[PDB]
Amino acid sequence: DDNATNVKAMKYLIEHYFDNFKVDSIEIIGSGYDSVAYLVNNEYIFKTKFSKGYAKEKAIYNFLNTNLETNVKIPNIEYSYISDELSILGYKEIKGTFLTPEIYSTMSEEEQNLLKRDIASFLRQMHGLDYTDISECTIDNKQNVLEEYILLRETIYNDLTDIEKDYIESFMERLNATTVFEGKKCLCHNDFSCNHLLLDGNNRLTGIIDFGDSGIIDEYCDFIYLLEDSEEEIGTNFGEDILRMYGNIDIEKAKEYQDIVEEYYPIETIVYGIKNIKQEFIENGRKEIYKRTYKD
Ligand SMILES: Nc1nc2c(ncn2[C@@H]2O[C@H](COP(=O)(O)OP(=O)(O)NP(=O)(O)O)[C@@H](O)[C@H]2O)c(=O)[nH]1
Ligand SMILES: NC[C@H]1O[C@H](O[C@H]2[C@H](O[C@@H]3O[C@H](CO)[C@@H](O)[C@H]3O)[C@@H](O)[C@H](N)C[C@@H]2N)[C@H](N)[C@@H](O)[C@@H]1O
Ligand SMILES: [Cl-]
Ligand SMILES: [Mg+2]
Ligand SMILES: [Mg+2]
Repeated sequence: DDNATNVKAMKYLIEHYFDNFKVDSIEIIGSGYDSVAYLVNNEYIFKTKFSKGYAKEKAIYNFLNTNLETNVKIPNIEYSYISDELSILGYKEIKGTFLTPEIYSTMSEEEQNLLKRDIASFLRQMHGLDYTDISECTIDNKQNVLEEYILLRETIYNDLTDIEKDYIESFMERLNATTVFEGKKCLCHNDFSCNHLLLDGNNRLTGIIDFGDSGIIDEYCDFIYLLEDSEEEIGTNFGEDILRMYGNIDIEKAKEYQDIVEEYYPIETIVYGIKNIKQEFIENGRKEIYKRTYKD
Protein backbone atom coordinates (compact mmCIF):
# COMPACT_ATOMS: atom_id res chain seq x y z
CA ASP A 1 0.00 0.00 0.00
CA ASP A 2 1.65 3.18 -1.41
CA ASN A 3 -1.04 5.31 -3.16
CA ALA A 4 -3.72 3.79 -0.88
CA THR A 5 -2.40 5.64 2.21
CA ASN A 6 -2.65 9.28 0.98
CA VAL A 7 -6.16 8.74 0.00
CA LYS A 8 -6.99 7.31 3.43
CA ALA A 9 -5.59 10.29 5.22
CA MET A 10 -7.47 12.73 3.02
CA LYS A 11 -10.65 10.77 3.29
CA TYR A 12 -10.27 11.01 7.06
CA LEU A 13 -9.64 14.82 6.91
CA ILE A 14 -12.57 15.52 4.59
CA GLU A 15 -14.99 13.60 6.80
CA HIS A 16 -13.58 15.18 9.91
CA TYR A 17 -13.74 18.83 8.74
CA PHE A 18 -16.97 18.59 6.74
CA ASP A 19 -19.36 17.14 9.30
CA ASN A 20 -21.95 15.40 7.21
CA PHE A 21 -19.83 14.56 4.20
CA LYS A 22 -19.54 10.83 3.44
CA VAL A 23 -16.65 9.70 1.20
CA ASP A 24 -17.79 6.59 -0.75
CA SER A 25 -14.92 6.80 -3.24
CA ILE A 26 -11.74 8.84 -3.54
CA GLU A 27 -8.84 8.92 -5.94
CA ILE A 28 -5.99 11.17 -6.86
CA ILE A 29 -6.70 13.12 -10.10
CA GLY A 30 -3.81 15.55 -9.92
CA SER A 31 -0.88 16.88 -7.98
CA GLY A 32 1.59 19.76 -7.99
CA TYR A 33 4.86 20.03 -6.05
CA ASP A 34 3.00 21.16 -2.94
CA SER A 35 -0.62 20.17 -3.50
CA VAL A 36 -2.85 17.20 -4.26
CA ALA A 37 -6.23 17.14 -5.91
CA TYR A 38 -8.74 14.32 -5.39
CA LEU A 39 -11.94 13.18 -7.13
CA VAL A 40 -14.45 12.17 -4.53
CA ASN A 41 -17.66 10.19 -5.09
CA ASN A 42 -17.09 10.66 -8.86
CA GLU A 43 -18.66 14.08 -8.32
CA TYR A 44 -16.51 16.43 -6.23
CA ILE A 45 -13.05 17.83 -6.67
CA PHE A 46 -11.10 18.43 -3.49
CA LYS A 47 -7.98 20.55 -3.89
CA THR A 48 -5.69 20.24 -0.85
CA LYS A 49 -2.44 21.60 0.47
CA PHE A 50 -0.34 21.46 3.64
CA SER A 51 0.83 25.13 3.42
CA LYS A 52 0.56 30.33 1.04
CA GLY A 53 -2.79 28.33 1.27
CA TYR A 54 -6.12 28.75 -0.69
CA ALA A 55 -7.87 31.75 0.90
CA LYS A 56 -7.27 33.96 -2.20
CA GLU A 57 -8.35 31.32 -4.57
CA LYS A 58 -11.61 30.88 -2.72
CA ALA A 59 -12.17 34.66 -2.64
CA ILE A 60 -11.65 34.75 -6.40
CA TYR A 61 -14.17 31.96 -7.11
CA ASN A 62 -16.67 33.78 -4.93
CA PHE A 63 -16.05 37.09 -6.70
CA LEU A 64 -16.32 35.44 -10.15
CA ASN A 65 -19.46 33.40 -9.38
CA THR A 66 -21.09 36.62 -8.20
CA ASN A 67 -20.00 38.76 -11.17
CA LEU A 68 -19.31 36.78 -14.34
CA GLU A 69 -21.99 36.52 -16.95
CA THR A 70 -21.04 33.49 -19.01
CA ASN A 71 -22.11 29.96 -19.79
CA VAL A 72 -18.58 28.73 -19.28
CA LYS A 73 -18.48 26.88 -15.95
CA ILE A 74 -15.90 27.52 -13.22
CA PRO A 75 -15.40 26.05 -9.78
CA ASN A 76 -18.03 26.89 -7.24
CA ILE A 77 -16.76 26.29 -3.75
CA GLU A 78 -19.12 24.33 -1.50
CA TYR A 79 -16.63 23.22 1.11
CA SER A 80 -13.65 24.93 2.49
CA TYR A 81 -11.25 24.53 5.35
CA ILE A 82 -8.48 27.11 5.64
CA SER A 83 -5.84 27.09 8.37
CA ASP A 84 -2.18 27.87 8.53
CA GLU A 85 -1.09 24.20 8.10
CA LEU A 86 -3.87 22.87 5.92
CA SER A 87 -6.21 24.05 3.23
CA ILE A 88 -8.96 22.26 1.41
CA LEU A 89 -11.39 23.50 -1.28
CA GLY A 90 -14.20 21.34 -2.49
CA TYR A 91 -16.49 21.87 -5.46
CA LYS A 92 -18.46 19.91 -7.98
CA GLU A 93 -16.34 18.48 -10.78
CA ILE A 94 -16.89 20.28 -14.07
CA LYS A 95 -17.46 17.57 -16.61
CA GLY A 96 -15.64 17.53 -19.92
CA THR A 97 -12.41 16.70 -21.73
CA PHE A 98 -9.26 18.81 -21.34
CA LEU A 99 -8.05 20.53 -24.46
CA THR A 100 -4.85 19.11 -25.88
CA PRO A 101 -2.85 19.57 -29.07
CA GLU A 102 -3.95 16.15 -30.31
CA ILE A 103 -7.59 16.97 -29.89
CA TYR A 104 -7.19 20.36 -31.53
CA SER A 105 -5.58 18.81 -34.54
CA THR A 106 -8.60 16.54 -35.12
CA MET A 107 -11.02 19.52 -35.07
CA SER A 108 -12.33 21.08 -38.33
CA GLU A 109 -11.30 24.61 -39.15
CA GLU A 110 -14.69 25.87 -38.11
CA GLU A 111 -14.56 23.96 -34.77
CA GLN A 112 -11.16 25.46 -34.11
CA ASN A 113 -12.46 28.93 -34.90
CA LEU A 114 -15.45 28.52 -32.58
CA LEU A 115 -13.16 27.39 -29.70
CA LYS A 116 -10.94 30.38 -30.29
CA ARG A 117 -13.95 32.71 -30.26
CA ASP A 118 -15.10 31.09 -27.02
CA ILE A 119 -11.77 31.73 -25.38
CA ALA A 120 -11.55 35.26 -26.58
CA SER A 121 -15.02 35.93 -25.35
CA PHE A 122 -14.38 34.53 -21.93
CA LEU A 123 -11.17 36.59 -21.56
CA ARG A 124 -12.84 39.74 -22.74
CA GLN A 125 -15.62 39.28 -20.23
CA MET A 126 -13.25 38.51 -17.31
CA HIS A 127 -10.79 41.26 -18.20
CA GLY A 128 -13.65 43.75 -18.41
CA LEU A 129 -14.91 43.14 -14.87
CA ASP A 130 -14.95 45.98 -12.44
CA TYR A 131 -12.50 44.48 -9.95
CA THR A 132 -13.11 46.86 -7.11
CA ASP A 133 -14.53 44.18 -4.79
CA ILE A 134 -11.34 42.06 -5.28
CA SER A 135 -8.91 45.05 -5.23
CA GLU A 136 -6.70 43.22 -2.60
CA CYS A 137 -5.65 40.67 -5.21
CA THR A 138 -3.12 42.84 -7.08
CA ILE A 139 0.03 41.30 -8.48
CA ASP A 140 3.02 43.28 -9.69
CA ASN A 141 5.24 40.82 -11.60
CA LYS A 142 8.09 43.27 -12.17
CA GLN A 143 8.35 44.15 -8.48
CA ASN A 144 7.98 40.47 -7.53
CA VAL A 145 11.00 39.68 -9.75
CA LEU A 146 13.03 42.49 -8.22
CA GLU A 147 12.25 41.12 -4.77
CA GLU A 148 13.21 37.60 -5.87
CA TYR A 149 16.48 38.95 -7.32
CA ILE A 150 17.20 40.51 -3.98
CA LEU A 151 16.58 37.17 -2.26
CA LEU A 152 19.04 35.56 -4.70
CA ARG A 153 21.62 38.18 -3.89
CA GLU A 154 21.11 37.58 -0.19
CA THR A 155 21.44 33.76 -0.49
CA ILE A 156 23.20 31.87 -3.22
CA TYR A 157 24.09 34.45 -5.94
CA ASN A 158 27.74 34.57 -4.95
CA ASP A 159 28.15 30.82 -5.32
CA LEU A 160 26.75 30.76 -8.89
CA THR A 161 28.98 30.39 -11.96
CA ASP A 162 29.79 33.26 -14.27
CA ILE A 163 27.51 31.76 -16.91
CA GLU A 164 24.64 31.59 -14.41
CA LYS A 165 25.28 35.13 -13.25
CA ASP A 166 25.43 36.39 -16.78
CA TYR A 167 22.09 34.78 -17.63
CA ILE A 168 20.49 36.39 -14.57
CA GLU A 169 22.01 39.84 -15.16
CA SER A 170 21.12 39.78 -18.84
CA PHE A 171 17.53 39.02 -17.80
CA MET A 172 17.57 41.92 -15.27
CA GLU A 173 18.82 44.29 -17.93
CA ARG A 174 16.00 43.26 -20.23
CA LEU A 175 13.48 43.65 -17.41
CA ASN A 176 14.67 47.15 -16.79
CA ALA A 177 14.45 48.16 -20.45
CA THR A 178 11.07 46.64 -21.29
CA THR A 179 7.83 48.61 -21.42
CA VAL A 180 5.51 45.58 -21.29
CA PHE A 181 4.52 46.13 -17.59
CA GLU A 182 3.12 49.55 -18.24
CA GLY A 183 -0.11 48.66 -20.02
CA LYS A 184 -3.65 47.86 -18.98
CA LYS A 185 -4.14 46.05 -15.68
CA CYS A 186 -7.11 43.79 -15.16
CA LEU A 187 -8.33 40.66 -13.45
CA CYS A 188 -6.60 37.70 -15.16
CA HIS A 189 -6.81 33.93 -14.68
CA ASN A 190 -2.98 34.06 -14.79
CA ASP A 191 -2.36 30.36 -15.50
CA PHE A 192 -4.33 30.15 -18.67
CA SER A 193 -3.03 27.04 -20.36
CA CYS A 194 -4.88 24.34 -22.18
CA ASN A 195 -4.62 21.80 -19.30
CA HIS A 196 -7.11 24.15 -17.53
CA LEU A 197 -9.57 24.34 -20.41
CA LEU A 198 -12.48 21.86 -20.68
CA LEU A 199 -14.40 20.92 -23.78
CA ASP A 200 -17.92 19.59 -24.12
CA GLY A 201 -19.05 16.86 -26.56
CA ASN A 202 -19.01 19.36 -29.48
CA ASN A 203 -15.52 20.58 -28.77
CA ARG A 204 -16.71 23.86 -27.50
CA LEU A 205 -15.36 25.45 -24.37
CA THR A 206 -17.48 24.36 -21.46
CA GLY A 207 -15.36 25.09 -18.42
CA ILE A 208 -12.22 26.62 -16.96
CA ILE A 209 -10.43 25.55 -13.77
CA ASP A 210 -7.56 26.54 -11.48
CA PHE A 211 -7.89 30.26 -10.83
CA GLY A 212 -5.36 29.73 -8.05
CA ASP A 213 -2.93 32.30 -9.45
CA SER A 214 -5.52 34.85 -10.49
CA GLY A 215 -5.23 38.52 -9.73
CA ILE A 216 -5.22 42.05 -11.03
CA ILE A 217 -2.22 42.10 -13.28
CA ASP A 218 -1.11 42.88 -16.84
CA GLU A 219 -3.69 42.09 -19.48
CA TYR A 220 -0.92 40.35 -21.43
CA CYS A 221 -0.66 37.60 -18.76
CA ASP A 222 -3.61 35.63 -19.97
CA PHE A 223 -2.03 35.07 -23.38
CA ILE A 224 1.34 33.74 -22.52
CA TYR A 225 0.46 30.05 -22.76
CA LEU A 226 -1.89 30.57 -25.69
CA LEU A 227 1.15 32.01 -27.49
CA GLU A 228 3.49 29.18 -26.39
CA ASP A 229 5.13 26.82 -28.83
CA SER A 230 5.63 23.51 -26.91
CA GLU A 231 4.38 19.95 -26.70
CA GLU A 232 1.86 20.92 -24.01
CA GLU A 233 0.25 23.85 -25.80
CA ILE A 234 -1.39 24.33 -29.15
CA GLY A 235 0.93 26.86 -30.80
CA THR A 236 1.75 30.50 -31.50
CA ASN A 237 -0.87 30.89 -34.28
CA PHE A 238 -3.55 29.78 -31.89
CA GLY A 239 -2.64 32.60 -29.50
CA GLU A 240 -2.35 35.10 -32.33
CA ASP A 241 -5.79 34.35 -33.72
CA ILE A 242 -7.25 34.56 -30.21
CA LEU A 243 -5.57 37.91 -29.76
CA ARG A 244 -7.02 39.17 -33.01
CA MET A 245 -10.50 38.03 -32.00
CA TYR A 246 -10.08 39.54 -28.51
CA GLY A 247 -9.06 42.86 -30.08
CA ASN A 248 -7.58 46.10 -28.84
CA ILE A 249 -4.32 44.68 -27.74
CA ASP A 250 -0.78 44.97 -28.97
CA ILE A 251 0.21 41.50 -30.19
CA GLU A 252 3.90 42.23 -30.41
CA LYS A 253 3.90 43.30 -26.75
CA ALA A 254 1.98 40.21 -25.75
CA LYS A 255 4.71 38.19 -27.41
CA GLU A 256 7.40 40.18 -25.75
CA TYR A 257 5.69 39.63 -22.40
CA GLN A 258 5.55 35.90 -23.08
CA ASP A 259 9.24 35.79 -24.12
CA ILE A 260 10.33 37.61 -20.94
CA VAL A 261 8.34 35.21 -18.73
CA GLU A 262 9.86 32.32 -20.58
CA GLU A 263 13.39 33.71 -20.12
CA TYR A 264 12.68 34.02 -16.36
CA TYR A 265 11.63 30.36 -16.01
CA PRO A 266 14.91 28.91 -14.86
CA ILE A 267 15.37 31.74 -12.38
CA GLU A 268 11.78 31.19 -11.12
CA THR A 269 12.71 27.56 -10.60
CA ILE A 270 15.88 28.50 -8.64
CA VAL A 271 13.94 30.93 -6.44
CA TYR A 272 11.27 28.29 -5.67
CA GLY A 273 14.06 25.99 -4.54
CA ILE A 274 15.57 28.59 -2.21
CA LYS A 275 12.26 29.61 -0.65
CA ASN A 276 11.16 26.02 -0.12
CA ILE A 277 14.56 24.63 0.75
CA LYS A 278 14.42 22.18 -2.12
CA GLN A 279 17.88 21.79 -3.56
CA GLU A 280 16.72 19.76 -6.57
CA PHE A 281 14.92 22.84 -7.93
CA ILE A 282 17.97 25.03 -7.48
CA GLU A 283 20.01 22.47 -9.43
CA ASN A 284 17.36 22.06 -12.16
CA GLY A 285 17.16 25.78 -12.76
CA ARG A 286 20.91 26.18 -13.02
CA LYS A 287 21.24 23.29 -15.41
CA GLU A 288 18.46 24.77 -17.51
CA ILE A 289 20.45 28.00 -17.79
CA TYR A 290 23.30 26.02 -19.40
CA LYS A 291 20.94 24.33 -21.81
CA ARG A 292 19.50 27.65 -22.89
CA THR A 293 22.93 29.31 -23.16
CA TYR A 294 24.24 26.52 -25.46
CA LYS A 295 21.17 26.30 -27.76
CA ASP A 296 22.21 27.44 -31.23
N1 LIG B 1 -12.62 17.46 -15.14
C1 LIG B 1 -12.18 18.21 -14.13
N2 LIG B 1 -10.94 18.07 -13.68
C2 LIG B 1 -10.64 18.96 -12.72
C3 LIG B 1 -11.44 19.92 -12.17
N3 LIG B 1 -10.81 20.55 -11.12
C4 LIG B 1 -9.65 19.95 -11.05
N4 LIG B 1 -9.48 18.98 -12.00
C5 LIG B 1 -8.34 18.10 -12.25
O1 LIG B 1 -7.46 18.17 -11.16
C6 LIG B 1 -6.19 18.72 -11.57
C7 LIG B 1 -5.62 19.58 -10.47
O2 LIG B 1 -6.43 20.73 -10.38
P1 LIG B 1 -5.80 22.22 -10.33
O3 LIG B 1 -6.83 23.21 -9.97
O4 LIG B 1 -5.29 22.51 -11.73
O5 LIG B 1 -4.63 22.38 -9.26
P2 LIG B 1 -3.10 22.26 -9.15
O6 LIG B 1 -2.38 23.22 -10.37
O7 LIG B 1 -2.63 20.88 -9.26
N5 LIG B 1 -2.82 22.94 -7.72
P3 LIG B 1 -2.47 24.50 -7.38
O8 LIG B 1 -3.46 25.34 -8.27
O9 LIG B 1 -2.62 24.65 -5.92
O10 LIG B 1 -0.83 24.73 -7.68
C8 LIG B 1 -6.45 19.36 -12.91
O11 LIG B 1 -5.32 19.22 -13.77
C9 LIG B 1 -7.51 18.43 -13.48
O12 LIG B 1 -6.92 17.17 -13.73
C10 LIG B 1 -12.76 20.04 -12.64
O13 LIG B 1 -13.61 20.82 -12.24
N6 LIG B 1 -13.04 19.15 -13.65
N1 LIG C 1 5.95 21.68 -18.55
C1 LIG C 1 7.12 22.20 -19.23
C2 LIG C 1 6.70 23.51 -19.84
O1 LIG C 1 6.70 24.50 -18.78
C3 LIG C 1 6.34 25.81 -19.16
O2 LIG C 1 4.97 25.92 -19.53
C4 LIG C 1 3.92 25.53 -18.61
C5 LIG C 1 3.75 26.54 -17.48
O3 LIG C 1 4.96 26.73 -16.73
C6 LIG C 1 5.33 28.11 -16.66
O4 LIG C 1 5.86 28.62 -17.89
C7 LIG C 1 6.48 29.86 -17.49
C8 LIG C 1 7.55 30.18 -18.50
O5 LIG C 1 7.00 30.38 -19.80
C9 LIG C 1 6.98 29.66 -16.05
O6 LIG C 1 6.47 30.63 -15.12
C10 LIG C 1 6.51 28.24 -15.71
O7 LIG C 1 6.13 28.09 -14.34
C11 LIG C 1 2.56 26.25 -16.56
O8 LIG C 1 2.49 27.27 -15.54
C12 LIG C 1 1.30 26.27 -17.44
N2 LIG C 1 0.05 26.10 -16.69
C13 LIG C 1 1.44 25.24 -18.57
C14 LIG C 1 2.64 25.58 -19.45
N3 LIG C 1 2.69 24.74 -20.65
C15 LIG C 1 7.26 26.31 -20.28
N4 LIG C 1 6.79 27.62 -20.74
C16 LIG C 1 7.27 25.32 -21.45
O9 LIG C 1 8.15 25.73 -22.47
C17 LIG C 1 7.63 23.92 -20.98
O10 LIG C 1 7.49 22.97 -22.06
CL1 LIG D 1 22.59 23.47 -6.84
MG1 LIG E 1 -3.58 23.43 -12.24
MG1 LIG F 1 -3.13 26.42 -9.94
